[PDB]
Amino acid sequence: RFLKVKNWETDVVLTDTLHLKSTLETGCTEHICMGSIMLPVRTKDQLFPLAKEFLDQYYSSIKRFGSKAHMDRLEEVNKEIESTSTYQLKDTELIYGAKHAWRNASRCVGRIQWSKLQVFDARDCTTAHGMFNYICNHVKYATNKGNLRSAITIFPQRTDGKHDFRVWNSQLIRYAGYKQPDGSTLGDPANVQFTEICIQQGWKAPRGRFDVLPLLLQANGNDPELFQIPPELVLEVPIRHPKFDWFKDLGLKWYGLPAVSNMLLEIGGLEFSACPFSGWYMGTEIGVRDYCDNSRYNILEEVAKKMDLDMRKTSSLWKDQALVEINIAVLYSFQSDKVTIVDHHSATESFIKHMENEYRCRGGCPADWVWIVPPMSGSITPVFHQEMLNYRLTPSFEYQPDPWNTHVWKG
Amino acid sequence: RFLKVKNWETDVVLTDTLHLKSTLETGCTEHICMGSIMLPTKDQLFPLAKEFLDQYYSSIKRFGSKAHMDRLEEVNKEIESTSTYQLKDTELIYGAKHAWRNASRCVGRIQWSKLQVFDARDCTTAHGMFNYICNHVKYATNKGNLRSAITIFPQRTDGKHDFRVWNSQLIRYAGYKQPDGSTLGDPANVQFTEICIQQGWKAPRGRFDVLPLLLQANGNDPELFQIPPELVLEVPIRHPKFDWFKDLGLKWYGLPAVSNMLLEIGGLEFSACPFSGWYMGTEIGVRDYCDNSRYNILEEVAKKMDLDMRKTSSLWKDQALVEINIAVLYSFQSDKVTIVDHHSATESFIKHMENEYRCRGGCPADWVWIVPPMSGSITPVFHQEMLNYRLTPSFEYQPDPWNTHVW
Ligand code: HEM
Ligand code: HEM
Ligand SMILES: CNCCN(C)c1cncc(CCc2cc(C)cc(N)n2)c1
Ligand SMILES: CNCCN(C)c1cncc(CCc2cc(C)cc(N)n2)c1
Ligand SMILES: C[C@H](O)[C@H](O)[C@H]1CNc2nc(N)[nH]c(=O)c2N1
Ligand SMILES: C[C@H](O)[C@H](O)[C@H]1CNc2nc(N)[nH]c(=O)c2N1
Ligand SMILES: [Zn+2]
Repeated sequence: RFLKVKNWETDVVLTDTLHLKSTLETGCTEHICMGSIMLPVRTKDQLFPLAKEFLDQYYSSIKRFGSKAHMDRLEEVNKEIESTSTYQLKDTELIYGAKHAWRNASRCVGRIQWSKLQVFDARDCTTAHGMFNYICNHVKYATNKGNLRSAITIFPQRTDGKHDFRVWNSQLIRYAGYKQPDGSTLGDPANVQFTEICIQQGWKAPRGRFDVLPLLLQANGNDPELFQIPPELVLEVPIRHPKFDWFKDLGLKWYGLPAVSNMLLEIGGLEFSACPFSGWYMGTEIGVRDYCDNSRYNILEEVAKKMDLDMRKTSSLWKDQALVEINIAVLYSFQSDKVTIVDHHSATESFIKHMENEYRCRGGCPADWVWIVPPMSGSITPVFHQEMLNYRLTPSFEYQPDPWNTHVWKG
Repeated sequence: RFLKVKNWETDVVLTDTLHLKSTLETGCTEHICMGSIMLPTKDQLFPLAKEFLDQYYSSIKRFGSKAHMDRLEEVNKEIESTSTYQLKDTELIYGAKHAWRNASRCVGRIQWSKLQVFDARDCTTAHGMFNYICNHVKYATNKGNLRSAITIFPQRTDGKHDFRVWNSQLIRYAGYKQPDGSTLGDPANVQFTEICIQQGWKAPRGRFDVLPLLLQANGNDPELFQIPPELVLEVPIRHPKFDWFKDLGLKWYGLPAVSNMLLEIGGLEFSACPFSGWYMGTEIGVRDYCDNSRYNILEEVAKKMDLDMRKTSSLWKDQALVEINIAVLYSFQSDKVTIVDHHSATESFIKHMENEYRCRGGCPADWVWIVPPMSGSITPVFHQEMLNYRLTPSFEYQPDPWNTHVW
């Protein structure tokens, strides 16, 4: 079966075959499209075909499909599953596996980078204190004094589901939020619940607008423990604007390192429930989403005020004007301080070249248009006009439940 | 079976039941989502009519009444003999409004019940079609106070006597390839203009030449008519601060009118059903003016504003975009031509959604089309989960007639 996608700006048409290897479910049916929906303990029986699918893919990628080494490896894994209910990945397989989960991550606009990923193997870790040290090391390697390097740290896989490793933070670096008695929020409103958990557990909150949260780390299904990332490892950028000198007096800054810590990495049927990964920011993530979402720092009004835009009617497009100035400021600031950042034009241009390449060498590139198109200036980026196919390839990153909802407290 | 949609800005969660009446297909499956793809008998007709009449009699609180049963009987009788049926005026009007109500790609559906329906089912020739359409254009234009309207020509019969308006919209600008290598006018319309010239049109060869109408009546070869110039309201584009903006010499038409869709009601197919509303500002300012395949004006504007165009990260494209959009809205508003900005329309749509969840049990919506083409996440629609599904009565894409027509 062949599927075509067209670009409506260039009329270029691509043909997808890779979707034939798709496995998990989309949420959609012939009667309903769920394309804008944010969120839609294996038996041995289910595991060996998953392991086999993975190993065939890995051995083909190294041009050793059907070799003695491939066959011996299938037999070795088969015997390990029947006798222990699970198996262990070789380091090479873990590396291939993590890079491909990135390659396959349909909501990721950054994928032109996928083969340049530093994989830190933390499967010998046994305590939360051990997790902290691996994470500190990840953060310092990835930050690299502003010359950011993509990386992932991989903690031990799930066993019976009662011994999970998990990073309770959604991202390694985030600012606290504090709900005041009058209903106003201090800091980042989206992190109030999690800030409360950290406080309950003993965090002494500075209670300012940009307090870096502590890590809360669970090893081997034990209760999580709190650690402060050393301030000196947390690189931050004060936000200023190249023409507007009052911009700095807004008191804004943001952290350099975007790091996701709440997703589950599936490789060959194994589940890596703690697998923090980091890259570098696209400017719109901070300047549009973190700063201007009504539920986040929500600074549009203040900025428009300072610009003396006409704010009596939306049709003056004052929000749009302020939005652009904030985003200019974020890119300017990061560039000035020599911290890696990409703009949304550059990033979406790179993505389209990446996509085209994948279609030629791979037969496809699953992509989620809803997530790929940036949240400002949509149609002046080339991905807006690009038809995309969304499907699920493994290896993959998946959502999992928040651990505070499911953890069994030992006390 | 029952599905939840969440708004991620407000936490409001709604429950959709209306999707269980979804009839036609999405193009998606459990293995693949095609959400971003632009274009995914007597026996067959009676169940479609029944489906429709049931919903109609339900809507006027007479379901299972005698007049309901009697109408069902009459239409069945009529299809059994004639292989088709006629809608009553009341049914036609309900049907047209509901096709708008069900239009998943339309952000302006808060207005759905306020649609003026012009019944042109008595029309027999192309000259008649022209007269009806001029009347629609004049009515809808209303000196700049725009009013929603549809005009409905005769339904498909054996499919060899289709009425069609070959034009995609009632009002569009010509495009012309130049020897110079470039394109004059609207580059999207080069092929259709050629058809018009091939059919006799004396082309002016300017940048904003309104195309003539090519009307096919009763499966006949299409004929050419020029909309009266004094009925095609246009707006010159200027900017409230940049005095140079007017020197780009831009204008656009006030009347957005789709003319290439098919209207399906109770299994009947209306292949010519031009409809019109009013513009949302981004449509012109973002798409018509700034698409690379369209008038593609960003570079010229940027230069006039003296921005640093050396690097993408100065956001010069973004800055020029916003000003072009501010100019569109100010120009329409100063001339007193109805226009809506993307903030206002999207707030309206979210109110409409809530209304439809509360009163109908849902609202089919295509997020990819609903979220505006600039400033997405500063509008409330961006944060709203939506389910897309196909209800009837509906507006559908149909093949372009130059591909289908046998001359
Ligand atoms: C190197 C530079 C990178 C850039 C510029 C980048 C860009 C992005 C952006 C802008 C998003 C959307 C974020 C949001 O709206 O919250 C995203 C999503 C994501 N990317 Fe990346 N990416 C990069 C690296 C990575 C790396 C290293 C990984 C994993 C190894 C990764 C995996 C993902 C995943 C899984 C998502 C989906 C997150 C979710 O569902 O919340 N990306 N990418
Ligand atoms: C009254 C003001 C109206 C507003 C502000 C409005 C707004 C919009 C907008 C912005 C689009 C997107 C167009 C594009 O990107 O090409 C759209 C699409 C559409 N609207 Fe409306 N609408 C209006 C009236 C109507 C009316 C009167 C009807 C039918 C009687 C209608 C049916 C549709 C349909 C079927 C589409 C999809 C067309 C396609 O696939 O190209 N709308 N609406
Ligand atoms: C729920 N999703 C939004 C999460 N969010 C507010 C957030 C906070 N802090 C950091 C990120 C990073 C998301 C991300 C991850 C990666 C690997 C790269 C990239 N450019 N951005 C996201
Ligand atoms: C080719 N895709 C459609 C965009 N396009 C080139 C176009 C040109 N001219 C007019 C329209 C009208 C779209 C429209 C229709 C209606 C009823 C209301 C509205 N606000 N916009 C569209
Ligand atoms: C590929 C993609 O579907 C295409 O560019 C769409 C995206 N969203 C859109 N949204 C609207 N309102 N109008 C459009 O023409 C498009 N084009
Ligand atoms: C409801 C909708 O799916 C939601 O607001 C999405 C839209 N697109 C997105 N795109 C990105 N990149 N990140 C997001 O958080 C979202 N949120
Ligand atoms: Zn879908």
